[PDB]
Amino acid sequence: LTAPSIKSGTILHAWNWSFNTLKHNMKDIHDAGYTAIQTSPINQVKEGNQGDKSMSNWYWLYQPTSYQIGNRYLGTEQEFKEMCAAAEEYGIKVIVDAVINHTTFDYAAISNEVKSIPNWTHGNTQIKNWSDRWDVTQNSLLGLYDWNTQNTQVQSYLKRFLERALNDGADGFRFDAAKHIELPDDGSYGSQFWPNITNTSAEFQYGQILQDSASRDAAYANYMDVTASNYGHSIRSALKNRNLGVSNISHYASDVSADKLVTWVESHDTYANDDEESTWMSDDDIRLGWAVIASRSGSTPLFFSRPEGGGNGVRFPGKSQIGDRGSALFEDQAITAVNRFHNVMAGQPEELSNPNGNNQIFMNQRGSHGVVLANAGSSSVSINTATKLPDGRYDNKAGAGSFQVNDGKLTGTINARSVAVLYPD
Ligand SMILES: OC[C@H]1O[C@H](O[C@H]2[C@H](O)[C@@H](O)[C@@H](O[C@H]3[C@H](O)[C@@H](O)[C@@H](O[C@H]4[C@H](O)[C@@H](O)[C@@H](O[C@H]5[C@H](O)[C@@H](O)[C@H](O)O[C@@H]5CO)O[C@@H]4CO)O[C@@H]3CO)O[C@@H]2CO)[C@H](O)[C@@H](O)[C@@H]1O
Ligand SMILES: [Ca+2]
Ligand SMILES: [Ca+2]
Ligand SMILES: [Ca+2]
Repeated sequence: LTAPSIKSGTILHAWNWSFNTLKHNMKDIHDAGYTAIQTSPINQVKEGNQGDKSMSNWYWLYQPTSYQIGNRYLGTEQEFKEMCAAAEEYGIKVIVDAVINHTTFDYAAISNEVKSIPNWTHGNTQIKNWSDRWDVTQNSLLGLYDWNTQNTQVQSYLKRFLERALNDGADGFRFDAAKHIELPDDGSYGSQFWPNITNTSAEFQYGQILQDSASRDAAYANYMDVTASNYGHSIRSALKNRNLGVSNISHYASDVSADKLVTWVESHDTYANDDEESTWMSDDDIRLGWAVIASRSGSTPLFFSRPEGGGNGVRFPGKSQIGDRGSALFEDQAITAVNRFHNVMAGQPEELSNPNGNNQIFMNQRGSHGVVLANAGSSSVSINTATKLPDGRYDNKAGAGSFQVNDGKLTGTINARSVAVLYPD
């Protein structure tokens, strides 16, 4: 229900949830078995399109104007502080999405607070060659003004913001566009930006480093955890073909070890961006996806709270607005069961397989303690596989059903499009 550390638990991405909504849905998030929560950017941003709350305006939260805490979309610093305290009341940790690689693109909106720092930016010359580290780190991403991360004065300014969040109650960070901030060994233009701003009391901290050739996943891993963006793609592909074949969904598609990895089925971008890369999915595809990644060992899964009514190609249904609580899926019986499972199996090794050679059925056996089954198939299946679980009756915790282990053999009917969580007590 609550792991001994942010790293051993499941993180709920409260995408666009205001500080007050969060505060109010704390008992629920605790009940659902999450150890940490990830908020949207908590700082002062360029509140575009006249500050309108339509979900389609979500992107304005990634265009900072000053690094003061509080904004119209999510709320005020006091509210943030109050929410961190409400979280702590149930042992929940708070993770802050820190957009520290850039500010807004609208130069006139940038605060004096920012403009006062001598030589604070690199400019807004759009990145051209993505295979070039110099271009990727030293130039403008989307025309968003690029902070001059080599400037110790900007480092200090940005770091005091992190410090302030931690002191407000926060416990960790998700470094937005962390791939666009050079490392020490990043050639002639490296810097001590990471060793510096990473040196805080933050329990857990990881960066969004979308994978490619100039992303250096294994290098950033030496400072913070990294995002397995490719793996997420493998998962979505699997769910797409309804083929949960272990050969493909077992390699994290990265050269970083899973204990320095943050995983997901989809991110706020794949869903919310105009590409609609993962919007196609439905709650059912997400349940099976979660079962697959949140049953793994060592990797920290991040659950994405989609807009009330989103899915099936529909991004912004217009049933909620920025600040409103997301869909109820975050606390579904099947999701909750896997979170609990994920927590209790901490430390346990894993072994993946496909019962009876059926690639539509995913089985994850954590030691001789638990078993997670995911049937992506459109029909029900009766299984009969070996098991390290003791003999006895096991009721499906993720939903309805019972399985019987007998003479080291698992048997039962996993319902179509269903997840099954199996373990004692
Ligand atoms: O006015 C400038 C700009 O404003 C808007 O742009 C929006 C984006 O549309 C929103 O997506 C958002 O962007 C955020 C993301 O939400 C945030 O998660 C993160 O994502 C970045 C990555 O960090 C960055 O690396 C890059 O990903 C690349 C990979 O690097 C590359 O390997 C792979 O091949 O391709 C991906 C995608 O190109 O880009 C993503 C975002 O797509 O950081 C960004 C920046 O904060 O917010 C911005 C700004 O509000 C308008 O939509 C846009 O048209 C306009 O140019
Ligand atoms: Ca940069
Ligand atoms: Ca805290
Ligand atoms: Ca659509």
